[PDB]
Amino acid sequence: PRAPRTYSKTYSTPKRPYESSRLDAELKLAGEFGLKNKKEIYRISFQLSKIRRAARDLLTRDEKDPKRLFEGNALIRRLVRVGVLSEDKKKLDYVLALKVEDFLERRLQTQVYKLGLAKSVHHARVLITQRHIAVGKQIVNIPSFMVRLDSEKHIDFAPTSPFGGARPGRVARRNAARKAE
Amino acid sequence: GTYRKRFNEKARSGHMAKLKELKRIRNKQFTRPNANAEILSRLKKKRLDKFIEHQLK
Amino acid sequence: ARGPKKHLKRLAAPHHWLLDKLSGCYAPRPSAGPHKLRESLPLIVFLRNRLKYALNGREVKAILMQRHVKVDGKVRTDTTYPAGFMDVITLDATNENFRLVYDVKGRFAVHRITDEEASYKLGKVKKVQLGKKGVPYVVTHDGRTIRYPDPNIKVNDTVKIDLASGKITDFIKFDAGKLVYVTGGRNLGRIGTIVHKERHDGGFDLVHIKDSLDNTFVTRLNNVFVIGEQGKPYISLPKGKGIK
Amino acid sequence: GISRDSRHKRSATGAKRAQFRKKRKFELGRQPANTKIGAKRIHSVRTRGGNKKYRALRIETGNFSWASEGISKKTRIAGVVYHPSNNELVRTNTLTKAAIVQIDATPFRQWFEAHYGQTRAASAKIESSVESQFSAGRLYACISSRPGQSGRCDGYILEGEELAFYLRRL
RNA sequence: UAUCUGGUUGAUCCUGCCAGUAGUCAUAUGCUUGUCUCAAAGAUUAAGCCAUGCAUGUCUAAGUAUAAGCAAUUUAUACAGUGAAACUGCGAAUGGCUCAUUAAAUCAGUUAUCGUUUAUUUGAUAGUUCCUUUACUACAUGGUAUAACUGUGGUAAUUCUAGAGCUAAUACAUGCUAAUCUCGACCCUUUGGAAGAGAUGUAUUUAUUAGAAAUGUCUUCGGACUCUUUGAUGAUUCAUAAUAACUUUUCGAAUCGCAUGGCCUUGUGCUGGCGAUGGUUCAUUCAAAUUUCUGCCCUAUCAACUUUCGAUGGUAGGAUAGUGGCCUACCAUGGUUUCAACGGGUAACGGGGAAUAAGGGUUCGAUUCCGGAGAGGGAGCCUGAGAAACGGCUACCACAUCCAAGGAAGGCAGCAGGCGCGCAAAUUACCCAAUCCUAAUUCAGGGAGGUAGUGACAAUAAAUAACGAUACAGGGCCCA
RNA sequence: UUUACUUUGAAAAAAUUAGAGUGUUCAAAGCAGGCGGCUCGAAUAUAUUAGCAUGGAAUAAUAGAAUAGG
Ligand SMILES: [Mg+2]
Ligand SMILES: [Mg+2]
Ligand SMILES: [Mg+2]
Ligand SMILES: [Mg+2]
Ligand SMILES: [Mg+2]
Ligand SMILES: [Mg+2]
Ligand SMILES: [Mg+2]
Ligand SMILES: [Mg+2]
Ligand SMILES: [Mg+2]
Ligand SMILES: [Mg+2]
Ligand SMILES: [Mg+2]
Ligand SMILES: [Mg+2]
Ligand SMILES: [Mg+2]
Ligand SMILES: [Mg+2]
Ligand SMILES: [Mg+2]
Ligand SMILES: [Mg+2]
Ligand SMILES: [Mg+2]
Ligand SMILES: [Mg+2]
Ligand SMILES: [Mg+2]
Ligand SMILES: [Mg+2]
Ligand SMILES: [Mg+2]
Repeated sequence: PRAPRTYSKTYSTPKRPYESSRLDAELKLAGEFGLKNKKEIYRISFQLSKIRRAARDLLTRDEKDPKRLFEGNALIRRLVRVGVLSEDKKKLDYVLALKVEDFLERRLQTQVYKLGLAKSVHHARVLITQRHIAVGKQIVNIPSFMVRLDSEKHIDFAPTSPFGGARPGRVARRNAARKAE
Repeated sequence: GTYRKRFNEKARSGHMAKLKELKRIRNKQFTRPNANAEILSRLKKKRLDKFIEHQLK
Repeated sequence: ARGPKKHLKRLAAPHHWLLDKLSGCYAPRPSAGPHKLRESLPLIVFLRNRLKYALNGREVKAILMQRHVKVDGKVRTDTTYPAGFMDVITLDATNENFRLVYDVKGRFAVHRITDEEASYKLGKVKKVQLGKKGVPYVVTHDGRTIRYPDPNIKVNDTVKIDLASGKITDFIKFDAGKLVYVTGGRNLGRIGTIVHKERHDGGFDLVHIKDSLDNTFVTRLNNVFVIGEQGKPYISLPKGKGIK
Repeated sequence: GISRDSRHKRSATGAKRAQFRKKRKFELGRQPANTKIGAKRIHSVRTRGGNKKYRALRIETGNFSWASEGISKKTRIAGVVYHPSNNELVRTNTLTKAAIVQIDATPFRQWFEAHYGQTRAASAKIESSVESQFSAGRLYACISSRPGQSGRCDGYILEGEELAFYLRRL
């Protein structure tokens, strides 16, 4: 048969999901960033845990080690490119200081809310899922889209969107036709 | 696994013959045509033994 | 199995070919020929996955049986013909000549060459022996038997063969200071100069090689191919000159 | 039926090995060819690959070599006299390699006569016992071929220590 | 065994104890189930049993067409286009499935073949002049022959076949046709001529044999005068060569497509191009077989085992492709073991791997890749380079299909689909058109494979709403 | 002196794992090449034991016509 292809889980159940502390932290995070469920928070926590475990393992190794230098520089480059890690903090120690809230901030939904295209986080999610938002020339319908520093300045209404210069939606033209009739 | 019970021992009688042959040679220490031719229970018996001797007694 | 195998599955194919694991289930099994199965690049892979002139099979077949492809100056029509190291592939219609030489990564590289260089190849002398009627001959790494060789030619030497006539034009002896190419192992594709040949009777001989950067590495003798003297290769080298 | 496989045999420790697999063709054996003296009867055997083997069911003549003189002549076979492995083969006059056999002396005698012209003298001098054999009319020879393989009865006449040894054993 | 709750009395504290409280990830099972990407389908230790259908055939200009086949033509004078059937050649020994059996066996890593076979691919490789009956086919030999086909027939029945008549080969069996090289007297002094002394393939078998102070003279200043004379491996009776015979003994082209060039003394004279298919031997390549060392779960309430009927070794023979107690004959008495031999169990195919763990460790691994074995259970074989083959054959055991009872035909652990219960689960789907494989071959074939369909296997992303205005009421929330 | 032991180098298929790059609309994934010389690009790593080569002073065995005799 055809060769196997790899797949992996992007999240992990927390150790003790019934800690009240975890429940209230998740409540705050979901409310602030309009998250649909806890699987998203678990996904972000899993990614952050992997990153911080890698950074700890790097910080274990002696400074000037080839492996440390190379792969740590790669990690800093990726983190700054995603925008999570600021330009002035390009060190693994600040990587260990990272948080879920920053990755949530870099989500597209939060950015459509912040830039003023939407009046609320949930309105931003609606607009993104609804095919009204475009990064550059590409329409993105995924709230979990992680925007880069360069891509941040290109978020706008899509050319095909009624808000971006296209014709009015079905509701608008239906009401206009009924009014004319 | 050599001598496990099989689902249908009759259907593979030839295989069983080999197993008995292997069992014979393996345990021997403890004991001590041409087809392609042109033309072709105990407790009760002990119980009675005790009875009869008890009578003869 | 009750006989020779005729199928090669993609995961079991040589890694250096760079075959997609999801394109299919089988890979082109090299037919019998001059080179080893694992050390050969079948013409289908060359024409499709490397040169991109053909998109898929029967177009490779059609290219072949129009007689546009010549391997070592002879027309071949077998899709899985096992072209290998130092083989000359000529496409007259497009006016291209290629020599099959591994890059530093260890995979066969698409190296374009001139006609004058395409007129000849090099063969490592695998064997030297007298044939019937007291006729000496040399067997090279590509299975070429050349009768009546020069007496000075010994095993591990390299003979320059003219493709048109299949005769030895010159030869290079295996000695320290010679320019050498690695044709296997983890150092496969690197180029250097010989330093010492460690000899073990009844065992595999080991050779020390020093690159232009002065880095030294050791490799088994079966993995060694003389290509010239230091600073004067007899063939054109890929980009990077077998460094790193 | 005949197989050369080593799995059926006991291990060096004496353990009785179990049947690993069914019998294979590449490890086959064939019935012996008990060659005997008589009118030539040979049949071919198709063997592994495209090769062939010749089976001497019967043979009465063979090429024998006088090594001291460096000559070879074809000669009829009288009979088997001594075989080191089996006396039963001698009794049944079975022909195999190393068998000591009696051969007619006529061609070798006539060649000696033509070359040396004696019934020069120093060269014509030959060991005594073989001359006595010439007088008898039969010579002791050792078969050096394998009749069950090449289908031939070719060998060399005994001499020197060889002849003395086999004479003692006779 | 951490955290959380509760009980331990007349109550409240502080200890201690007890109960409940935890991610598992495997099996079964219940409910629900909109979208995108996607991916899998074992299990009664039952390797238990199967209706039906399919899964291996194959043709280029280039092996064989008077098909009474088709169509053509300048309307045919050996044929020529295309081509059913059959002969011939090749393949069917690949693939796919499963894990029955197997505990130094397989398997992993690592070695050897100076111990042997090898279709196919690739590269080389064979002028033997002559030798009386020449009473002579090589401008090309036979049925020592048949299919397909014509015609007559048997059987209830099958991929059953009998008699008679025909005819082909790259089928079968036979058999041929003035050369080259050593010296070279004599002339001649070179681009030299040659009176004449000489030499002559392979294949098989055995024996034998080989295989290891010229430091000068002259010369034109160059050069000449005499001598050398096998190679390889760490290692050989290696490679190779030579002599003498030997063989129911081979090979050394009686084959085909396209095209019609060059010489002339003008003859259907001589010569000549590009390819295909065959053939000896060697090397190479795809392989195969043995093989060196180390590494296997539980069991000592299995301590001695193997050797009568081969166990260890020696010699010889037989057989093998070949080494070898693989087998035979005779010889000795050997071989393993408390460093666990031998025996027994194993819901034991092994490995790359998977799960967990902080590290050591523990468990799983039929299952996408490598290798091994098998095709209901034993046994034996034809063919072919390659099989102990099973979608090849023969016998026996167990099942089981048809029958006119005389016989005939069987092997789904291949793709679908059933039975095994009276309780249950993917479609008897489409395509050889992407991958590669097979063939005479671009084209034909491929349930290998792919496409789609079908129980939420395992995974990814992600809808079920968003933004406002207006009106009314004073109570809402948290701790204790 | 030799061995054990230890250092490094070859070797240990691919797939899998870790790791580098890449806006598959994100992600699970797949993937190796771009501009007109540009000094651009998976840089790669990973395996207890057995076998091979190699640098070793300690440690543990192993050796001596060692400091012998006249
Ligand atoms: Mg739209
Ligand atoms: Mg197979
Ligand atoms: Mg060697
Ligand atoms: Mg016709
Ligand atoms: Mg046939
Ligand atoms: Mg056992
Ligand atoms: Mg073929
Ligand atoms: Mg007839
Ligand atoms: Mg015996
Ligand atoms: Mg089992
Ligand atoms: Mg397994
Ligand atoms: Mg089999
Ligand atoms: Mg069955
Ligand atoms: Mg065949
Ligand atoms: Mg069978
Ligand atoms: Mg079947
Ligand atoms: Mg089969
Ligand atoms: Mg099935
Ligand atoms: Mg399938
Ligand atoms: Mg059922
Ligand atoms: Mg042909």
